[PDB]
Amino acid sequence: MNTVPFTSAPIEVTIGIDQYSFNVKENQPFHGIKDIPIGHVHVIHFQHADNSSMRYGYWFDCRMGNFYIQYDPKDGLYKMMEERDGAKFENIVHNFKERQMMVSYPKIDEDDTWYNLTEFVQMDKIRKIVRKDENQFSYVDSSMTTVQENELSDPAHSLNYTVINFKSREAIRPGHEMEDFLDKSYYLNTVMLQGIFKNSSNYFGELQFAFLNAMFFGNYGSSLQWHAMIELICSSATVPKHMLDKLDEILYYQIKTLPEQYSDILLNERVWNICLYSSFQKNSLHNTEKIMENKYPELL
Amino acid sequence: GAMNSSNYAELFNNDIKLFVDDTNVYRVTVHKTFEGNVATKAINGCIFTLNPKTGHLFLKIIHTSVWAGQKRLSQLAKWKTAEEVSALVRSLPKEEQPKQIIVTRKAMLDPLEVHMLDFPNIAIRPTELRLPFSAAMSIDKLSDVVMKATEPQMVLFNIYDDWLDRISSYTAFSRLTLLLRALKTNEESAKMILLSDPTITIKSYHLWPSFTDEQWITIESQMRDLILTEYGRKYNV
Repeated sequence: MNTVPFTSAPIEVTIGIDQYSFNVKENQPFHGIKDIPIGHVHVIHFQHADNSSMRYGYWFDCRMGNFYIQYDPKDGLYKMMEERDGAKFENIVHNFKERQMMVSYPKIDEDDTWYNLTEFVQMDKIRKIVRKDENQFSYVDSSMTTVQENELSDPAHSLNYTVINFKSREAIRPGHEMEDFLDKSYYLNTVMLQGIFKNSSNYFGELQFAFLNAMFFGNYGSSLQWHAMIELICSSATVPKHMLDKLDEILYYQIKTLPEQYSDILLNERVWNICLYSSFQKNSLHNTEKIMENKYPELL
Repeated sequence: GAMNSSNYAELFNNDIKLFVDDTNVYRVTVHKTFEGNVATKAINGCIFTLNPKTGHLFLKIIHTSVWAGQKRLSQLAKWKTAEEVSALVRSLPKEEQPKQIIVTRKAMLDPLEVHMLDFPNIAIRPTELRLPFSAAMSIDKLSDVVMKATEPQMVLFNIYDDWLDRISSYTAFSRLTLLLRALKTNEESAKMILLSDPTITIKSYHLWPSFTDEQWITIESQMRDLILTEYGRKYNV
């Protein structure tokens, strides 16, 4: 069980850790989060009480180093940092724990939600989508644009999601225009799975990462990426049975976790109606169709 | 974006453009079977591809053999249209390729955009205009070459005959749209108006009769009267 200590909490802020969140008061003696489950990526996220604009946060994996949060009064944000001195770090964490100035990661033993949302998400893949190679953790916020959004303007601060475009030479083989546009199987299976992602695990990892960035930061480009990757599978007549079964589980947990009040801005009516009711896979997503019909029948 | 009443003069500028109408590509007769079920029989169709500035019409004849053994023909008809338009653009020298293609039906946008990915600088546009190009098969000489075709064939016409020697392309397009609107509303009455005086003939190399400027004004008046009457009938007003 790993720990992300905080130097201090000088400004009033809502702190998220994965799907959980806590209010911290200005100068509250808060010194971090303990009992963080090893084996998963995690995200620690922030919304200042004085500017409910710019949700921002850090993807990390405690197996890759010792990370802490320290407020920077110049840049006006909570920053993740790596402590290279193991003994200094263990000594800091031990003191804060002894003085019980840390919140405990509040996982219910029965509850597989975070595993289910991050099953295929790997820090090494996150670091290729979010480029800042001198850090082992990745910063994301509400306003960061995607490589695809930028094509249609600072490349250093971009989300490098795999570009998916249904009306592109990449998507459409010369002489198979109608076939490839109406059945995207060659785009899914040959271009994306065999060609770019190498396997379904990497494809699902990016899909799950895009969802989480859409949900935790209201990142619009991430929401577009999540929908495009769902639509590419649902619009393919030929998908491996194991991928469809796994996709139904992935989407079920995503729809289960979404705040009920954000369905209007985080769910694309056209994509979901097409995927559940018109697409080749309209009868392959039983769990997802049942939770969507019971939780968001308005959207449909 | 969309071509409308507001940006109408754009049709007659010096940027090459084509209208594409797909409404006569897939044509059927509906009939009863021996068992009393209903079946369709395809007949020859055409793509109507028109330069509104020059009058150049690229009439691609769609022979019934292209539907043999195919499913979802009304959907295929849109893609076959887009394939043939794309093939036509590729066949033209670069300096003759359109800068814009305007489709008369919004269902052609995606098929044509996908077939034209190799031409990112050619704009594919819808129109809010309700153009009467469906009535092209009321022009006897166009109808005749479509129905006689025994194989796929491209036939080139000038839909304005020699009018551009005497009038602008705005006026020629207005005349064409009024003739086609009339032919669409009441074909029998429109053709009676066009042929009633046997002294005015259609030249072998023309589609329409050889009216003087004065006779065109009378013809154009008779067509407008035909259209308003028919409207009062349709709508009891």
